[PDB]
Amino acid sequence: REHWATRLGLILAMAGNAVGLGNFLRFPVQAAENGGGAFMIPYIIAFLLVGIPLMWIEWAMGRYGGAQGHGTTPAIFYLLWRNRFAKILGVFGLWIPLVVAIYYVYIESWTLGFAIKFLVGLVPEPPPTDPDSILRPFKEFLYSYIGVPKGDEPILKPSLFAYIVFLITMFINVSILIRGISKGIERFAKIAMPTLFILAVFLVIRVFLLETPNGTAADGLNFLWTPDFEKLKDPGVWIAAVGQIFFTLSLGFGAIITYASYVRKDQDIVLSGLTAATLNEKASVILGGSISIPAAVAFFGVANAVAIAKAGAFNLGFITLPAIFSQTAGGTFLGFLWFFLLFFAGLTSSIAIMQPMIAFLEDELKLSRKHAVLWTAAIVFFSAHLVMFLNKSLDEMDFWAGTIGVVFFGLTELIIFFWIFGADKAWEEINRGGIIKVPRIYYYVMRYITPAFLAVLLVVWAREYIPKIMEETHWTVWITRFYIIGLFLFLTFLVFLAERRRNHESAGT
Ligand SMILES: CCCCCCCCO[C@@H]1O[C@H](CO)[C@@H](O)[C@H](O)[C@H]1O
Ligand SMILES: CCCCCCCCO[C@@H]1O[C@H](CO)[C@@H](O)[C@H](O)[C@H]1O
Ligand SMILES: CCCCCCCCO[C@@H]1O[C@H](CO)[C@@H](O)[C@H](O)[C@H]1O
Ligand SMILES: CCCCCCCCO[C@@H]1O[C@H](CO)[C@@H](O)[C@H](O)[C@H]1O
Ligand SMILES: CCCCCCCCO[C@@H]1O[C@H](CO)[C@@H](O)[C@H](O)[C@H]1O
Ligand SMILES: CC(C)C[C@H](N)C(=O)O
Ligand SMILES: [Cl-]
Ligand code: NA
Ligand code: NA
Repeated sequence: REHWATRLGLILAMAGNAVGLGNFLRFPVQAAENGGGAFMIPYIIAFLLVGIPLMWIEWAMGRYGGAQGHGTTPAIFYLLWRNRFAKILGVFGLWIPLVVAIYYVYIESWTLGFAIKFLVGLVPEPPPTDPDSILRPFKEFLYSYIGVPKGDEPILKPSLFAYIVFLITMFINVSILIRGISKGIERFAKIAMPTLFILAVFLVIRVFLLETPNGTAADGLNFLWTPDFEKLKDPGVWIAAVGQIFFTLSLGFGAIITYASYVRKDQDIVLSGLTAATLNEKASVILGGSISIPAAVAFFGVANAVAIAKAGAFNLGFITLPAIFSQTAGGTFLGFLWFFLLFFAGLTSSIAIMQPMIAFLEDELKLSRKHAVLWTAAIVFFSAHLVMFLNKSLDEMDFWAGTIGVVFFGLTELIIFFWIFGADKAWEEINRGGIIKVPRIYYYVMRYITPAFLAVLLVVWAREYIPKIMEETHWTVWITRFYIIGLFLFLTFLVFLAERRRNHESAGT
């Protein structure tokens, strides 16, 4: 089996795994929609009560599984719980990263696409003061690119350039993943990460220098870092904060697990898991949070920033922020740095969410790494046409695999590892090989607090939120719903073939 070559590569591969588009696109929207400083409180607690503990658990499962030649959850879930239902529950660990991959890679490609058009200076030319005459040319720039519907039909019509950049993007993902852990994901993570850090620093600095009749970047920082204890009681704020902790630290995607399974059996995972998590939360709160919001608040003042955040998720990153940059000298280049930064951030995270399925085709179905990568690209590339041409298809997947799936799977891997497998055997397994050990208090946060926190979350969710989505959506949602349910049975079928081949291989030995 393959292993990470250096302690550094591993840590940067894991930090690039987590540090993605969620840090620079999702976090900003989420923190502003949810009252700025009023979101930061739950977010910090959630990081201490859910974030860190699950990070460790997944590394643990990962290294544990990897040692015995398995890097995915259908296998590993069976090793922790010798039951047929563990393989099935373990499927979600290939399903989630696959579905998410299907729409992540596409979005990631956009940034490449925009990155290229801003470099070359093929970008809208806003008429040099009216906020709309400026924002509109860019709304149309995005709307043309991805192909937003103009009439009554839920049909996206992607530009050709977009489509072909989606090919290159796939190609670029494959060229890394096909070289493997150490010579691919690892070699790349050592270049990407520093680059990502520099670009973001440069942007953060340049943004801090923004001033307008309407404010300064400072006002954005205040808005973001001013406590509002009159929300703490809002369950929407806690479901917001926790949903953001998961996505950002790649928990419940089975990606941490799969990566971790390339960690040598003896290698520490306590100081490593802790370093990777702490990297993702700096990049998140220090960098991601100091680019979008400050710039928006500095040009529009807070009241309008918030209104934009709520407008959509991509309004800020793909429309507002470029439009703002366009009102500054070389703001086109700056735009390119902005998108070139996003790209690398989405590239390092998309290679991560595609490795689970790969690791399964090699591990369980004994395919070469090459065929594994190729087929995994074909499944994602084919399926991505759904996302490309079906309006709000992305939104549906991001909900079932990227929102509901992750939380349910997180609680699930926690209940299998710490409750079924064994709390003590889990503790012993997490701490084993550590450079540092785990704060004794955390044992009790993992065994009682965490699972009760989440369990409650999911309960409120299934009551005060999910009924609206099942009933108040358009009818096309049932196409994607049909498709991603179809993917699950397919995965369920390979898990079936894999256990069969194993039976034939045990008999033939
Ligand atoms: C392998 C599965 C293929 C199924 C259908 C392929 C559709 C390709 O369609 C292409 O996409 C672009 C985006 O709008 C357009 O620019 C092109 O004119 C079009 O040929
Ligand atoms: C990284 C390289 C990507 C290049 C792919 C070219 C995409 C083809 O796109 C075409 O180009 C023209 C001009 O820009 C437009 O007039 C056409 O409407 C468009 O279909
Ligand atoms: C459920 C998802 C199905 C994806 C199949 C999409 C097939 C591509 O469809 C084609 O693409 C072009 C661009 O919009 C159009 O010019 C063509 O008229 C259309 O035939
Ligand atoms: C479910 C997602 C799939 C979206 C595909 C959108 C493509 C729209 O393409 C349409 O297809 C028809 C059938 O060949 C043609 O008769 C139409 O002229 C054409 O506009
Ligand atoms: C509710 C979760 C809070 C997490 C913060 C934990 C900080 C570490 O806590 C420390 O770790 C040591 C080992 O267990 C103890 O010896 C110390 O008394 C303690 O101060
Ligand atoms: C699906 C994961 C790779 C997402 C990643 N943690 C991000 O914040 O973008
Ligand atoms: Cl985050
Ligand atoms: Na990333
Ligand atoms: Na992240």
